[PDB]
Amino acid sequence: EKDLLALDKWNSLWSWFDITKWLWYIK
Repeated sequence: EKDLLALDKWNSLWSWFDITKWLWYIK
C-alpha cells in the first residue's frame, strides 16, 4: 500500500529539503 502521506517515507525528504536550517537564522 504505497502511501504518499506515509511520514515514515518522508523522513528521507526531510534530510535534504530541511528549510528549518534556513528559518532557524530568522524565525
